[PDB]
Order: sequence, then structure tokens, then C-alpha cells
Amino acid sequence: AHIEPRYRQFPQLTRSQVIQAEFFSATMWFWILWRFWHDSDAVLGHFPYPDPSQWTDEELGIPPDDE
Amino acid sequence: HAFFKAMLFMCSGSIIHSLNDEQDIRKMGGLFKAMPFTTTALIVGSLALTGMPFLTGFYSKDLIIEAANTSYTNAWALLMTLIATSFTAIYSTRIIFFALLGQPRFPTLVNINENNPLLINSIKRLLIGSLFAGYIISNNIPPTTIPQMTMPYYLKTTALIVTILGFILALEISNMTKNLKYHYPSNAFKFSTLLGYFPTIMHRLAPYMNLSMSQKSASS
Amino acid sequence: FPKYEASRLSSLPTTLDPAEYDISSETRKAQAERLAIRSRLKREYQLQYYDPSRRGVIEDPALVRWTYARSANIYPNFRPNTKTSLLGALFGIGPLVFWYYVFKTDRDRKEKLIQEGKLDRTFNISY
Amino acid sequence: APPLTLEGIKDRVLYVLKLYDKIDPEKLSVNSHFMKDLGLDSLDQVEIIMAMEDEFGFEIPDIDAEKLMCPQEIVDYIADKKDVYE
Amino acid sequence: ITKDMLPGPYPKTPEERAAAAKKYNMRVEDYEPYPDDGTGYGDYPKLPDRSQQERDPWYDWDHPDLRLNWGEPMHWDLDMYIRNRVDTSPTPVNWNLMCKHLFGFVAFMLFMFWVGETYPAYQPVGPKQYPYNNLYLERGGDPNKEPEPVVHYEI
Amino acid sequence: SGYTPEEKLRLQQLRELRRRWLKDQELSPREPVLPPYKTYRHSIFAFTHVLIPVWIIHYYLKYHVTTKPYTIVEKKPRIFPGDTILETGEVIPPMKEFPDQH
Amino acid sequence: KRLFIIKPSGFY
Amino acid sequence: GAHLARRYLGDASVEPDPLRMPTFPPDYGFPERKEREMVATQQEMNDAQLVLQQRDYCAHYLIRFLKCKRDSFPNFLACKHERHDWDYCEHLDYVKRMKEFERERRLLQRKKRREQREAD
Amino acid sequence: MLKYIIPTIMLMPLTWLSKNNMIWVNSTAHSLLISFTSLLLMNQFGDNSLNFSLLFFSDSLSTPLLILTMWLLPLMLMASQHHLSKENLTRKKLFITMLISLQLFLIMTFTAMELILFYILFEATLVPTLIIITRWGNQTERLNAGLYFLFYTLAGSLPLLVALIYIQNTVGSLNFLMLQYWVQPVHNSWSNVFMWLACMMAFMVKMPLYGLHLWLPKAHVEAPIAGSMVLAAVLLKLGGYGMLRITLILNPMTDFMAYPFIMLSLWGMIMTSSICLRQTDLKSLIAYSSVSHMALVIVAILIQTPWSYMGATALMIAHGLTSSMLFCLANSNYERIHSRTMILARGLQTLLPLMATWWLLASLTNLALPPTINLIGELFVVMSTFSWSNITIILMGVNMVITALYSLYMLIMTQRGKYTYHINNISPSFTRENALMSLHILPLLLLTLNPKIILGPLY
Amino acid sequence: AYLTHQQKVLRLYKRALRHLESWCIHRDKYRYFACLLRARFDEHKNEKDMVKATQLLREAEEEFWHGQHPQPYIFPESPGGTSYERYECYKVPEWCLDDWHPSEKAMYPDYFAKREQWKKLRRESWEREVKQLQEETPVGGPRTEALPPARKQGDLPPLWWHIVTRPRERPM
Amino acid sequence: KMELPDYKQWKIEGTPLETVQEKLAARGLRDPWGRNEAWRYMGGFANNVSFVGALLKGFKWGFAAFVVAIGAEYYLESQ
Amino acid sequence: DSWDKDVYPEPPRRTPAPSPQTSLPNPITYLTKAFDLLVDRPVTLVREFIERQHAKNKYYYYHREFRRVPDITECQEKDVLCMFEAEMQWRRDYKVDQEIVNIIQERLKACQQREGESHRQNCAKELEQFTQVVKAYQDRYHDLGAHYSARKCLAKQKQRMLAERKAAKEA
Ligand SMILES: CCCCCCCCCCCCO[C@@H]1O[C@H](CO)[C@@H](O[C@H]2O[C@H](CO)[C@@H](O)[C@H](O)[C@H]2O)[C@H](O)[C@H]1O
Ligand SMILES: CCCCCCCCCCCCO[C@@H]1O[C@H](CO)[C@@H](O[C@H]2O[C@H](CO)[C@@H](O)[C@H](O)[C@H]2O)[C@H](O)[C@H]1O
Ligand SMILES: CCCCCCCCCCCCO[C@@H]1O[C@H](CO)[C@@H](O[C@H]2O[C@H](CO)[C@@H](O)[C@H](O)[C@H]2O)[C@H](O)[C@H]1O
Ligand SMILES: CCCCCCCCCCCCO[C@@H]1O[C@H](CO)[C@@H](O[C@H]2O[C@H](CO)[C@@H](O)[C@H](O)[C@H]2O)[C@H](O)[C@H]1O
Ligand SMILES: CCCCCCCCCCCCO[C@@H]1O[C@H](CO)[C@@H](O[C@H]2O[C@H](CO)[C@@H](O)[C@H](O)[C@H]2O)[C@H](O)[C@H]1O
Repeated sequence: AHIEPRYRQFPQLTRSQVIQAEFFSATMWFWILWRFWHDSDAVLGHFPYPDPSQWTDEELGIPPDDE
Repeated sequence: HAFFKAMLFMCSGSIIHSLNDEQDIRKMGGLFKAMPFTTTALIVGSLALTGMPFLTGFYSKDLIIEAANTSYTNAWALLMTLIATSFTAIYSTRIIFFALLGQPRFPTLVNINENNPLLINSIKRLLIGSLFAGYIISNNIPPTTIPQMTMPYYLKTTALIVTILGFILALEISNMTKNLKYHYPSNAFKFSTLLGYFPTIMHRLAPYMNLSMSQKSASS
Repeated sequence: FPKYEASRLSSLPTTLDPAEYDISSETRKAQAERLAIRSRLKREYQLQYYDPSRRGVIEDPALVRWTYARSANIYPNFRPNTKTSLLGALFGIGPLVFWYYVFKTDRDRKEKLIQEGKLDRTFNISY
Repeated sequence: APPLTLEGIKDRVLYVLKLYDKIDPEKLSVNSHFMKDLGLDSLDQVEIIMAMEDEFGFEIPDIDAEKLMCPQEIVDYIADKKDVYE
Repeated sequence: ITKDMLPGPYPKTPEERAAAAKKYNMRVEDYEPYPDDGTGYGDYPKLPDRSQQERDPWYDWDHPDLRLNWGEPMHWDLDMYIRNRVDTSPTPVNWNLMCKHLFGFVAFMLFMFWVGETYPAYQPVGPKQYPYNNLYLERGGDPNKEPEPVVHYEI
Repeated sequence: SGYTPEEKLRLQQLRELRRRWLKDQELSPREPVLPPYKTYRHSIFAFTHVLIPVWIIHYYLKYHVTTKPYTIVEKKPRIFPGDTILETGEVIPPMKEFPDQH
Repeated sequence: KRLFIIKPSGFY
Repeated sequence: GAHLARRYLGDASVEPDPLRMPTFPPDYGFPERKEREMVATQQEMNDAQLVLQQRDYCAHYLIRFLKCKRDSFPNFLACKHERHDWDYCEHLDYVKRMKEFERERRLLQRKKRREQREAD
Repeated sequence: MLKYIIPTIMLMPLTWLSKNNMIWVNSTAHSLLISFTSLLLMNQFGDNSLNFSLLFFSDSLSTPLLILTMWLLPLMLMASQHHLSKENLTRKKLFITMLISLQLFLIMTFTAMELILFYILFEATLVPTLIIITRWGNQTERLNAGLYFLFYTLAGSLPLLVALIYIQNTVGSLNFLMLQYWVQPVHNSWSNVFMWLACMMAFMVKMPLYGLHLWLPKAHVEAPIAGSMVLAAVLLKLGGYGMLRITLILNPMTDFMAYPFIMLSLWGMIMTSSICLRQTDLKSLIAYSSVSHMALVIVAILIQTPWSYMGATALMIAHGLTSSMLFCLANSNYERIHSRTMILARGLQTLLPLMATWWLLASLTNLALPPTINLIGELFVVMSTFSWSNITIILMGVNMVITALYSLYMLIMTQRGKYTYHINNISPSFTRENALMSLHILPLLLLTLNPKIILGPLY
Repeated sequence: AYLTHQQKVLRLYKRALRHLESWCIHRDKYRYFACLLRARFDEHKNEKDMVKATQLLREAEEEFWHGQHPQPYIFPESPGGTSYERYECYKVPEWCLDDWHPSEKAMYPDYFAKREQWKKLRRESWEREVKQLQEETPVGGPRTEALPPARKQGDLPPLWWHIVTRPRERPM
Repeated sequence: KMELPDYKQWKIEGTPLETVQEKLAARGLRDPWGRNEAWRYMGGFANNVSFVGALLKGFKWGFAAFVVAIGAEYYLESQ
Repeated sequence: DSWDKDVYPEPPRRTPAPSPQTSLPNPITYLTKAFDLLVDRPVTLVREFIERQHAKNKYYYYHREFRRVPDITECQEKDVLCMFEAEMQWRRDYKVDQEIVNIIQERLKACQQREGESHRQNCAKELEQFTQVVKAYQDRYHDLGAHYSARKCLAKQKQRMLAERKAAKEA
């Protein structure tokens, strides 16, 4: 056949199978980097998270303890 | 899930076929270079399964986790779900480490061959799907909810970090198999291997009781 | 090494059985006759299994005895006594009486609710 | 899977035995008894059978394995199991 | 076959035990009938309650799938012990210990789920607010009745 | 522990018979003795497995299924502020002005 | 080498 | 979040109960609160066939996005600004709910001081 | 009904006057022609039944049963002519005469407008049935099987005769049309408790009711194949058909008299399903399968709802074809190996690939795979018993699980695994055997396309 | 047990190595531990006391049970393996060919001509095979399942048909 | 007729099998099957990528393509 | 058209006119034109041929008209001849009422699909009409049993009329 078996030895590889595998492995990493560069928010956060303790009583309308 | 899970099964079929119907990972190894295209699909499928950013599995799984920890939920179910997400990286590491890495452990008559176009094309189509199908779909489906996007930084990245930690820990565990040490199994190890004894107990006890009652009491 | 606690559905490995070891000429004599019986039956089967002119089934008396034992032979060897009657009473009458009260109680409760109008049947018109 | 042949099976059976440090590869022949000629014991013969199983990817039961006492006997046993007739 | 070769009543003498064991192709020593409780076993040999999976795979059986030999007495429950049904082969973990671990895991999981249902996890956020008297009309509220207004303010 | 001389001889004799039986399983050159472009093939497949069925189904749906009430029920089209209605020419008003906070 | 494949009669 | 640790392992009486919140009048402490405006009419949301849970105070932004999605078809990568407008509005809606929780917590804290000093 | 009674009788002159070598061809062909014309009975109306004369009428309940009965006669002839080949010629014609006379009694039984005419024909079917079992069965026990069949039936029938005659005295008529308009309610009393029992026990034994079923596995295991076919397909349904008619005049007493028999059926169906898991005899397994299926029919008839009556009618037809097919399938194995032991001949899908398809289809209908009419009937019954009491879904659910287990166990044990080495007379399936199987399954699967004609009068 | 003491030790040795292999996985690590395990067997190789030797076997088996791999490696076509009995559905007994239709047999004229010689050879040999088993079997039947070889030329080993003509391990 | 490689070439030196023989040699033991395992550590089976190297397969060309693409996108966006 | 729009009402259709905001060609537009050319036109002509043959053989069928007869209330006790006709009439009306409930159910289900996410508010009339008709059908026919008859129906009504009278007496 086009590929003969070997005994106790590394098998015979075609150029086509090696090249195609490298192309799709590269395409995976190009894709992730391209998306990460353009959509980094989707993995790190889209909006700031406010600190509730930083809000003043005037914003929250907490009346002074005297009243 | 349909894309990369079907691909993973097809990649394992490629390995099983080349190793004369061998399915035990302990008897594989060294296939990373011997089977280059099956290896690329297996790595892409594994990364898609573990929610690697922007692969098909990230667009569903990642949203689910962030909705899970920002919801009014059982605290135990949330904690169980996160730990299982880490376990996903661990067993994904196992398949890659044992099937593809290290030295070959299969028989001597090497017949590895992944060069059939039917095999290459069928996996090739699912490989493209496992890279872009998630992105394509999320950008085309109409919105039918209110996605939760405001949350603490640590709730946003919980899915990613527990996955990374699982990868790191899984790698350390895999490396210890190489050391020249022998350890007796733990009760935990046996429990995991024997599937919590559920098949062992229940598939002997239920059949026995029902079948014995059928003959002894119902009939005789 | 915690020992092996064998059960009905988890038998005892022969390697851990004392009976396997500490053999005597008396046991070895027993294993001899068991093997002799096996070979006598094997020979009788092989002579019919290998017969060129045999087309059909090799009737096995062991199989006929098994099927005959588990049907036709039971009643002649039956005795009405405490064990058979207590088991017969428990598993023949008992389940019927149990299910009677389950369904009768449930149906009686529902019937009362329907009379008082307390069971919702707004769209129930298929029965 | 590529088919087996009697010559092919013999080659690999001898090949494995030539990689066993307890045998003399020049003194080895298809008809060498593992104890009478090669002077091995039975613990060694279990290992040889174990290595033949690993070589061909199938198991020889212990009842059958303990009788294979020279390389030709192994070659015959494998050929019979795999339906090799040449 | 013939009546003398068919199963019979419980054997009552050492000689009747000998003819029974002969009939079932057994040794008079190895032949032991079921107890005579009146359940209908008769003289059928009681055999070791072992699954067919336990028998030697490599022996050359007359019925390899059943792992039976032509003519040997069949267990009373042979059809329950075929390789498709009840398996009694030894387990690498004792039976009782297996039950303790599986039960313990399951029982513990259920308890922790209740604890998590009493102490639910939620975010520090007020109730989500909807317009038009909490969408009274949309949810199916009666058009004729005038709903109790629901007013939401800024903050 | 090896074979007895009697056993070896029987294994020898069965082996010659078996290898002869296996040899006889091979087929002769004349056996079995039987009794007496892509575009085109994909073009014929599309014709017989798409066009002809979709002809039948459209005829079935148009002149039999849709002639009965409520056999095909469509979700009504979404109407957005500013849309124009084809059936009438009615123009849907735009929404009121936003605070335009960005 | 093409071997003969034993099958039950398919004729009937 | 930390709030859970405080409520469960600490004094829960000063932490809001998410189910029953709010437990103070809306105007208590606020001189003249305004009422939240709603842009989209009920008929527009009805005609747009929005999912009932999407018919909140940001619905007008959702309607704009949905109209843009249909009109930009098949360019499924357009309408990014409209999506973000809707997402940002929902973010602001979420922060408002966060303030409501903090307000409730501080009032509970206040009412504990205002009770303790009156107690002693 | 004379357009069916008379040509059925003419089958007897035809068989006796046929050339010695044409008795099977002639009787089979002309019994198929009679089956064809029976479709004219499907001239049914929404309000009125089809009332031909003072003696016979045909509604939507009896019409499908009549068509099942007349379809079965040609199938029984095909199934018998092999094992009767060595039979004496006159004794072959007498065998066929017993089958023709059974069809005659049966089609008159299902169309009798008067209940005492129904009783006589209902009883008359015993004689040909008993003679078939005891004359042309193969084993010693066929004689005991005949006696159990005879005396179980008569123990129940004779009380029914007294009750019907008492009913005619008090009401003045037993005409079923008249009973519909002159029916009066039954008020509680020990006198009516035993009138109710007398009216229902004869039919309960025929179904059979669990507890009273012991005659059935005996009869099946000893009957010849044609006897087993009619027994399972039709004669069991005489109990169901009789109950569906007589319950008209038992109201409202059926409200509480049903309880002991619903309990027996609901629990009995799980017990007989589980018995099938441990049966060693293939025919006995199928016999016990019928008891489990007919338990549902008894429950459905007794809860007296429009959905339950539709379900019972479909179950009786679906079971008739499926159980008859299963007996025929097991028989084809028996004609080869001459034993009914299920485990004797295994792995037959390797040796008889097409007969293994029939085994698969027969099993799938037996476990009620949707949308078969087996599933339609069983589902409608389960819907109605759920409204009767919600907890019944537990018992219905378990039975469905156990029914699948023994149906596929029978398939796996006989058809799959390894073939038995020493059994070497498994000849290729004959055309007669394959046509017999297809004439069971094809009409059964065709009825799924148009199930209203087997759903009964309440459709 | 009909196994001698030697058979039990050798069987335990093999079984212990295979379960050791499952634990180690890596071939270098397995080689290191297989040699230490062999050293332990060599340690008591010369124990001449049967009582002690049997006692050593008992403890060894006890240790193996504690240390056995819960999921050991199995050769795919071995009992319990993932390919055990995978091909039984394709093995068809040769007597099925007697039922072939003549039109089916006409397609392989040469195969069925040879098949007739084997069937002819089977009939001719049968009588001598039964006779040979009659003359060599002691009164009271056989005591073992061993069968004799042929003792003359032109004789075939008794009971050979179903061994010689058994289905190929990869039939279709 | 298949050609097996000459058996003399399988040596344990320079492989982890040699470390095993050194550890066993320190106890007085030997590994007589070491050469039957050597072929798994020699030839094209020697030197297999690490787990990180496995994941990073194709990263080099993927990163280069990513760098080119963004630069190309930038140069267009500016103009 | 084919059915009656009164029995099966459909609210007037409102279709938004296309508002393409993209330069790209719309795939649906051209596939629609292909579908009309390749499927609709040939299928339409084949139908017009068949409609020509039917017009050359025009014949009619009729919907049966059932005269009204006295109901079971007017029948003397055990007078089968009058009972039979009243009983058959009651059976015919039972089937018709079953199909009335099917029509109202069909409207309800068509509305639920047509209105989409707004069905909860836009199918209130259909739900109300369905609720009322199911109440009327339940009162007439529910719980009569498999052996239902005009007599059992009448007895059920009388029992209901008695209960309503007694409650009215309490008022
Ligand atoms: C949509 C984004 C698309 C991104 C596409 C990016 C370009 C695709 C590049 C495909 C590369 C194919 O070319 C392949 O590359 C690898 C790595 O250099 C080479 O591999 C090279 O390194 C290894 C290890 O040292 C050697 O064993 C091998 O002999 C050598 O050739 C292959 O021999 C070559 O065939
Ligand atoms: C969402 C996707 C997340 C993907 C995460 C991918 C994996 C992340 C990196 C995990 C750790 C990387 O690997 C880190 O470096 C080297 C690998 O060269 C390892 O080093 C190891 O390599 C050799 C392998 O022969 C071992 O024998 C040795 O014991 C050890 O030094 C470290 O033990 C590990 O901590
Ligand atoms: C990531 C996973 C997250 C979920 C983790 C869930 C944890 C579940 C733990 C359940 C433990 C149940 O199992 C429990 O273990 C101990 C330890 O053997 C058992 O203990 C038993 O074995 C030994 C005896 O040799 C002794 O400890 C004790 O005499 C005996 O009772 C208990 O009988 C058993 O009930
Ligand atoms: C498989 C077997 C199934 C068996 C099912 C058993 C059902 C049992 C039904 C019991 C109820 C019988 O019906 C009941 O009979 C008695 C007859 O004396 C009637 O009552 C009559 O006799 C009793 C005497 O006991 C008087 O007190 C009463 O004044 C009188 O009217 C009741 O009005 C009626 O309710
Ligand atoms: C063989 C299986 C054995 C399992 C055990 C089965 C026991 C079966 C008992 C039969 C029923 C006996 O109980 C029966 O209940 C019904 C109610 O529906 C009663 O029916 C009567 O009484 C009720 C109130 O009790 C009234 O509405 C009315 O007078 C009438 O309906 C019967 O008077 C009574 O006889």
C-alpha cells in the first residue's frame, strides 16, 4: 500500500498530513490571539464593578442619626 | 458541545483503529508526532471542552458559570459545579498526557496510519466547527434573556482560573507517575475507579432481588 | 491486610480460601472422580457431536431435568406447612390488602373534595 | 492489520528471545528447549511467555502457556490461534 | 427421557441419596439436596450459588457462552446467573465497605444540599424592577380592574 | 511441564489438517462465478432528492394543507418603531426621545 | 488472497 | 460575596434579606425621589414581542438592537454599538439595584444604632 | 350476518369435497376471500349500531373482533399444515372442520343481539377448542390441559346462565338493544352482590383474571400451534367483549364490586410480568405475557370511562395479532428443534437472519413501542387509570419497565449470543413461515395509519 | 485445587507482574519494579519445606489481593476485554452450507468440489475413529479429556472435524 | 516478507532504562529485558514534547499571523 | 376562501416593509425568487391543469340536515320507540359538542402561536371563551361514564338543577 508498516520504528508520515495539522494548529492560535486582542473584555470583564462602601450617604439617602 | 465531543470520539476512534483495537490509554503514548492530524484535533477538542477562550466551548460554558455564581442558588450546587469544572481539565490532561505524550507503550508492529481522506475530511469539518461554530452561533441567535455582565472580578474569572488550576495540578499528578515510587491505593482512588461502587452494588443487588422473587414467590 | 468479608453477591476468591491449599490425598481422590465424571459425559457428547450422519439436536438430560424440575415436579414435593403458608399468606394475600387501602383511601379523599367543590377540575373533560 | 506468516511469526519470536539477556543469541535455535538446552528455569519461562503476549498483543492462558517449551512450540501456538497457514 | 431419569421427591435414605446423585451425574459426597421445607425442590441438587461469569473463561466448554458442559447438572437458578444477569464474582473492595462508602457519599451529598438551600448564595443586589405596575397587563392581569400601582424611584 | 509425546503427535496431526482446511478456503481466480462527472451525479441527486420532493411538498402544502384553517400558523412578524406596514402603508411611530446617555 | 465467507443461505 | 459571610456568620439583623427587601419607605431619607422613566410604550413592547423578562426599563435599547439586527442581515457582525448601548443600560440598571442593597444595609445599621441608644 | 355465516359453513363442504392434495390450498384461498368481504362490516354510524335482524347486530366493538376472527382462520391453516402433513387424510379434514366450526361459533358470538344466544355460542366454542387441544396436542399433559380448560370455564359459565335467565325474568328481555333503554340501577344487597359476581366471573376466567389464570399456561403449552393462535388472539377476547356488554346493567354496583378485581389485575400484572423473566419455556413465557396484557383490559373495563373503553378495544386487537405472531414465531423454532426450552437454541439471528427481523418486530409491538396500536391501547388505559387514581401510574410504570425486560430478554436469549454447536438442523426459513409472520405484522403496523376503526363504540 | 504448588506460584507470578504493569504504566518504571518483584520470588526459590512454602504462598496471595489494581489492563480480545467475542456474530458453522440453494453453490464450483472431498474424508474416517476410541478407553469410561493421536497411516486423529473446520477467528 | 531491523542496535545506554539498571545494580539485581524495551526510547520516539509544548503546537505561526493581521488592520484603520 | 373566517378568525396581517441597512445582498431575497421560479411556477401550472379537468366534471355533495325530534324529557318511561329517537339525537349532539370544544381549542392554540411572546395578554378573549365552553361541556357530559345515555345526562342535570334551587332558597 501507499504506507507500509514498520517494526519497532517510528512510522512513515506523508507531507500532506503533517502540513495540514500544522495549519489548523496555527489557525487555532491565530484565532485565540485575534479574538483576545479584539474581545479581551469577554474574558476580563465588560464593565467596572462599583464599590458599595465608596458611596456616600447622600447618594443613598441615609438620614443622620439625629433625625 | 455537539461539535467537539463528536470530534473527540472520532479522534479516539482514529487512535483505536491505528493501535489494532486498543482502547486502554496505559497502552498508548508517543502518538503526538506519529499521528499529527489526530493530535491537533484532540488538542483542539480538549481545549474547547475546557472552555479555552474563544473556542466553541467557551461561548456556552463560560456564560453558564458566570450566571451560576451571580444567581440566587444553592451554595453547594455552585461549589460542586466549580469543582467539576476543575476536574474537567484534569481528565482532559490525562487523555493528552497518556495518549500523546511520553514514550510509546503499544505493541512492536507499528501500523499507525491516519492518511485516509475520509478520516481526514470528517475530522477536518468538525475541527473548523470546534473553532468557530460557537462564535458564529452566539452572534446570530436573537437575545431572549438579560445576560448578567456586571459582577466582581473574581466571579467573572472563576471559570477560567479553576480550569487553569486543574491543568497545573493535573500536570503535577501526571508527572508523579514517572517517579520510581510504588504507593498503595487510597480508598478515594478505588472509589473513583470503581465508579462509586454504584454499578457494582446496584447491578448485582437489584437484579438479584427481583429475579429471585420472580422464581421463588411469584411462580413456584 | 484487612481480610476478605465475602458476601452473597461478592464471592470469596479461591486464592484467599484455605480450602484450596492444605490438600490431602482424600481431596485429591475427590478431584479425580469429579474429572472422571466430566470426561465420561464429554466422551458421550463428543461421540454424538462428531457423528457425520447426525442431523438434529443432542438431547441433554441435564437440561430436561432442569426445566422439568422448575415446573412439573414442584407440586408433588410441596407440603402445606408453616413455612409455605406463612410465605403464601404474606406474598399472595398481603400485597392485595395493602394496595386496597392505598387506592380506596385516595379515591375516598378525592371523592369528598369533589362533592365539597374543593378539587379543581376547571379543564378536566377527558376521562 | 497486515497478515501474519509462519516465517514472520518465527522471526519475531526469535527476535524477542535475542533481546533477553539470559539467552545466548548464537546458541539459540527454533528447537532449543528453554531448560534442557538453554538452561533457564520456570520463572524465566513465564517471563518469556509474558513477552510473547506483549509482542503479539494477545494472551496465552497459563494452562496453555506452561507447555510452550521451545521457540517452535510458541510459533506453532501463535499460528494456530491466528489461523496462519501459509 | 424416562421417569427413572427425571427429578423426584426429597431423598430419605442414604441409598435414595445415592440414586439421586447418580441420576444427576454427581458424587454421592458432592450431592446435597435442598432442605425439605416443602417448597417443591424435591431431590434437585443444590449447587454452589455462583454466577456463570465466575467459571473459567479458557476451559473448552460445550456451551461457551453459558460456560456449561453437556450433561452437568444445571443450577436451579441457572437463568438468573447467565453472564447477562447476576454476577457474583469477587470484588476488589469488600461488599460491606463498598456499601458504606457509596451510602456515605450519597447521604453526605444530600445533607450538604439542604444546608446550601437554607443558606443560598446571592449577590448584593436589590430586586429587579419592571415598569407599568410591574407589567401588570402583560402578565395577564385583568384590563377592567385597576391594579394597585407599583412605583419605582431613582437612586 | 511440556507436552507429552502422545499430545505433541496429536497436535501435529490436527495442525496439518487445519492448515489444509484453511488453504482450501481460498477462492479460485474464476470464483465467484457471477451470472450475466461528479457534477452530473450531484446534479441527478439534487433533481431526484430535492427538486422532485420539494415539488410534491409544495403542491401538497399549497393546495391541500393551507386550504384548511389553522394548519400552518406563523408567529406574526415583529413590528418595530419606525416600521412601515406593507399591507396598509401605515407607518409605526418612532419611540420617544431617549436621555441619550452614553 | 480472497477467502470463502461462510454464510447461511440467503436465497430463501 | 462577603455580604453572605456577614449575614450567615455574623449579625443577620443588620444585613438585608434579599427576599423581603426593601423594608423602608422609598422616600424615607430622600426628599422628593423622582420616579423612574420608561421610554418604550406597552404597545411597542407588545408589538416587538419582547420576552416578558426583557420588558424592563432598558427595553427601548433592546428594541433598537433587535430592529438593527434584522435590517443589517446577513452582516451578523454589525449592530455592535446598539448591543453595547443595551448592555450598558442594563449595567446601569444593575448598579441601581446594588445601591438599593447598600441603602437597605445602612438603614438597618442605622436603625440598630438608633435603637441601641434609645435602649440605653 | 348470513353473508358471513353461510360462506363460513360452505368451507366445510369445500374441504371435504376437495381433492386429497388440495385441502389446504382450497380452504386457505376461500377463507381469505371470506376475510376480504368482512370489511363490509365497517359501515358504522356515529349514533346507531348496524342492526341487521332480530338475531344479529354489529357495532364498533364487535366489528374489529369479527375481522380479527376471520383473518385468523387462513393464518391458522397456514400454520398447521406442516405438522399435520403425516396425518391421515380424514383426520386432516376433521382438523380443518374444527377450525371452521370455531370461526362459525365465534362470528355468531360477537354479533348475537340476545345475551342468551351469546351464552350458547360463547359456550359452544369450548368443544372445538377442547378437541383441538386434546386430539392434536403432542404431550401427555394435553389431557390434563383439556380438563383444566373445560372445568375452569364451566365453573364460571354455569352461574352466568342462572344470572342471565334471572335477568330475563325480571326485565322481560335479554336483547342488548332493549337492555340499553330498559336498564335499571342495581342497588346494594347481598342478593345483588352475587348477581354481580355471577355476571362477571365467567368473563373474568376467560380473560383470564390473575389468580384464575392457571388454566391458560397449561392450555398454551399443550395446544397445537393453531389452537394457541385462536386461544390467544380471540378466545381470550370473549371475556373482554362479554364484560364490555354486561357492565351496562351492573351499574352503579360496579363502583365498589370492581375494587377486589382491580387490585388483582393491577398487582397481578406486575406478578405475571415478573414471572416471564424466569420462564424456561418459550410458549409458557408468551402465555404469561398474555395474562399481564389482559390485566390492563380488565382494569380498563371496570373503571368504565370513555378513554378506558377505547383503550381496551385497541389493546384486545393489538394483543390478538402480537400474541398470535409470537406463538407462531416460537413454533417455527419448535418445528426445527422440537423443544420449547427457551435457552436450548441460542444465537439464531446468525442462522436465520430474516426470521430474526420478525422476532424483533414482534418484540417491539409486545413492549408497546409507539406509535403501534399496542402502545395506543396501553397508553389510553394508563391515562384513564391515572384519573381513577394518580398512584396507579406507579404500578403502570413498573409494568412497562418489566414488560420491556422480558420482551428483549426473549429476543436476546434466542436470537443473539452464540449459536448452539450441536444443533445442526436449522434449515432456512420457508416461504410459508415468512409469509405467516408478515401476515401478522403488516396488518398490525398498517392499523397505526388509521386507528379509529379499532377504537370501539366510544370513539 | 487440581493445580500443583508449582502451578499456583507461577500463576501468581504472572498475575502479579500484570497488575504491577497496570500500576506502573511507564515501561522503565515497570522494569525497575518487576525486577524487585522477581527478586522476592528468587528469595524463596529453594525453600524445600512444603509447609513453609505453602505458607509463603498464602501470604503472597493475601498481599496481591490488597495490592491488586482495581482496573487492570486486559488484552482487547481476552475474556473481559473490549473486543472479547466481538466477532462471534460473524462465525457461521460450516454445516450451514449444506442448505445453500444450488444456484448459490454454482457460484463457487471449485470451493464446493473441495468441500465434498472433506465430507467424503469425514465419512470414511469416522468408523475407525470410533473404533480407536473403543479400544483405547478403559472399562468405566475415560478419566481425562485427553484424546489419542492416530496410530497408523491413513488414520486421522479421533474427533477432528470440529477442530479442523472451526470458523476462522476473523471470518468476515 | 517483512524486514525486521537488526536486533543488535537496541541498547539501553543513553535512555531511562540505563538509570533503572544503575538503581537495580546498587542492590545486586539486573534487568534482563531492558533491551526489549529500548526501541521505545530510540529513533523518532526519543524526545517527545512536554505538555506545554503540546498545547503550544502551532503557536509560533499563529502568533506571527496574528502580528501581521493586526498591523495590516492598523495600517488600514489609520488611513 | 376555503373555510369561514368567522368560525376560524385570523386578525389582519401586518408585515413590516423591508428596511435593508446593509450593502450586502440578502440571501433570502434571491432564494425566494429561485423558489418561485423553480418550484412555484411548475407546481402552479400542474395544478391549473388539474383544475381544468375538475371544472369539466362538476358534481355536488351535501351536508346532512337532521330534523329535530322530541328529546328524552318527552319520552314515556320504557317507551323504546320514542326513547330510541331521543337517544340517537342526544348522541348526535354529543359528537357535535365535542367538535365545538375542538374548534374553540383550535382558536386558542392558533392564538398562542400567532402572538408569540405576547400571547399571555393578546389571547385573553380566546382563553375566556375556552374557559366558558369547557365549563358548559363539563356540566353536560362529564362523569357520565362509558355507558352514558340521554337518561344519565338528564339525571345529572336534574341533580344539578336541584342543587342550584336549594342554594337559591338559602338566598
Ligand atoms: C487563519 C490563520 C492561518 C495561519 C496560517 C499560518 C501559516 C501556516 C504554517 C504551516 C506550516 C507547515 O510547515 C510545517 O511547519 C513545521 C514547523 O516548522 C515543520 O516542522 C519542522 O520542525 C520539526 C521539529 O523540529 C521537525 O521534525 C520537522 O522536520 C521540521 O520540518 C514541518 O516540517 C513543516 O512541514
Ligand atoms: C483555559 C486554558 C488553560 C490552559 C492551561 C495550560 C497549562 C498551564 C501550564 C501548567 C504548568 C506548565 O508546566 C510547568 O513547567 C514544566 C513543564 O515544562 C513542568 O516541569 C516538569 O517537566 C518534566 C517533564 O518531563 C517533569 O518530569 C518534571 O518533574 C518537571 O520539571 C512543571 O512541573 C510545570 O509546573
Ligand atoms: C470533590 C468531592 C466532593 C464531595 C466529597 C464527598 C465526601 C464523601 C465522604 C463519605 C465517607 C463515607 O464513608 C465512610 O468512610 C469511613 C472510612 O473508611 C468508613 O469507616 C469504615 O471503614 C473503616 C474500617 O476499616 C473504619 O473507618 C470504620 O470502622 C468503618 O466504619 C465509614 O463506615 C464510611 O461510612
Ligand atoms: C371477590 C369477592 C368480592 C366481594 C365484595 C364484597 C362487597 C361487600 C358489600 C357489602 C354491602 C352489601 O349491601 C348491604 O347489604 C344489606 C343487606 O342486608 C343492606 O341492608 C339491609 O340488611 C341489613 C342487615 O345487615 C339491615 O341492617 C338493613 O336495614 C337492610 O336494609 C344494605 O342496605 C346494603 O348496603
Ligand atoms: C381479592 C383481593 C382482596 C383485596 C381486598 C379487597 C376488599 C374489597 C372490599 C369491597 C368494597 C366494600 O366496601 C364497599 O364500599 C362502597 C363505597 O364505594 C360502599 O358503597 C355504598 O356505601 C357508601 C358509603 O360507604 C355510600 O356512598 C353508598 O351507600 C354506597 O356507595 C359499599 O356499601 C361497601 O360495601
